[PDB]
Amino acid sequence: SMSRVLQAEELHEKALDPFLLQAEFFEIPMNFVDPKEYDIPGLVRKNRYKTILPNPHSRVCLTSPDPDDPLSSYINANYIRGYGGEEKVYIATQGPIVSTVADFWRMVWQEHTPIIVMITNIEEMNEKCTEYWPEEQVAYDGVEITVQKVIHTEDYRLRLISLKSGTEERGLKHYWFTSWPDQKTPDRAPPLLHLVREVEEAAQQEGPHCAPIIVHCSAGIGRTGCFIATSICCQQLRQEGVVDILKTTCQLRQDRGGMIQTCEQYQFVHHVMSLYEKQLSH
Repeated sequence: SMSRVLQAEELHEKALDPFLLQAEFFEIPMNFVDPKEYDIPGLVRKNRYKTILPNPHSRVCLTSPDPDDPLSSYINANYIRGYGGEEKVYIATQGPIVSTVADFWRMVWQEHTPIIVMITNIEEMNEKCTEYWPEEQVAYDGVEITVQKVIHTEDYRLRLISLKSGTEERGLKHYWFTSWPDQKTPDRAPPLLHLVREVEEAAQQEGPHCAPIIVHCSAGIGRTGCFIATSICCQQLRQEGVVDILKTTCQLRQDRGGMIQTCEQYQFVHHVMSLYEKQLSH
């Protein structure tokens, strides 16, 4: 809808102009949905935040266990377009609560999701996100989840997970990013960039027609939108030699209201992209 193409020199200077950044950010509509789109008894138990709801045109619908029941088919999640408008590249969702853990795994299974990206600090667990993976092994709703290995790196922990239901078995990579900064300054950008690059490479290893990548922290809009926006813009930078963070933010919000929730998040994405542009200039 809106658009501000940035070439390299404008990108680095823009990252350093908080006044222009807030002027631009606070012109972008949030595109939140009216809670009356979802007048469904008991729905509020499936939502972590009662006012942050999935926009109806792009929402994910669970067809298990009862497609004919709007409560059991509801999950707070939206399909997100990727670079170039590609459909269903990501799913942005809230961090599961106790009552929607099983719903989350049903979504993973139904969508064939190969990658989950979680952006929740250790100090924030079981407040901003229920721990929804086992130590070893659990089953929800006929899907056996088994954590086959844990790889601790500086910026994140990667869990290789097996999913079995009946005579089917699938792999899953769970990236748990633990380096989200309270201070969104440039010296905190690199970990997020490496996380983006690592996931791009993992996604490419899945081959053609990759299934949706799930991204969440808590509400599925703020940090989630930052991760997705950076991923989209890294591709745009490599392919077009420019970034359009404003357009990308608008695209995100068209898919899920509220993506990139604060001005400090928006400036952070500019810092990350400024960093990447420099790297790419060797």
